[PDB]
Amino acid sequence: ASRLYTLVLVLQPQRVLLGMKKRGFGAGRWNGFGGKVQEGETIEDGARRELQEESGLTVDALHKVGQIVFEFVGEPELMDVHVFCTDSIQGTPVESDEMRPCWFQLDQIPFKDMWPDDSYWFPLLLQKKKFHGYFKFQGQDTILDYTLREVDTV
Ligand SMILES: O=c1[nH]c(=O)c2ccccc2[nH]1
Repeated sequence: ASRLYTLVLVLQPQRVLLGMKKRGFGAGRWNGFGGKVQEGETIEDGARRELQEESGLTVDALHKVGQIVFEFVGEPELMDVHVFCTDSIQGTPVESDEMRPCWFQLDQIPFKDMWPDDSYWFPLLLQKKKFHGYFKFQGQDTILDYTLREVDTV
């Protein structure tokens, strides 16, 4: 049993937009934009909504790039995270209550202040490969086990 979440990475050939999370789950970490999917909206529409909410931005098209399932020891609900990607954005990243957006060079991606799974699956993101992931967490810092597989169909 699982719960739907979104994750949106604005990926430009020289840079990638991340946002610093100021409160709530996983605060004090750089991350993609997104959150819970609501009843009555599609997964992609939820991904867009959260992008607009957290960074101000709107996009033409969002591309499905992966799916990562997260399991936390002691929590029965799984996180079913649908990952999206886009180069073309409309507007300017501005700050919100949830996220402080900031651009990063592709050779300065701040992995040590990101969720530790990001080390594993970013290579496939940057190479424009579609993927299915699973990561079992113990607390916020410790990956007990994982799988990561390139797929053709997300
Ligand atoms: O890149 C990530 N973003 C997340 O929101 C996240 C949430 C829970 C576990 C890993 C995560 N990894």
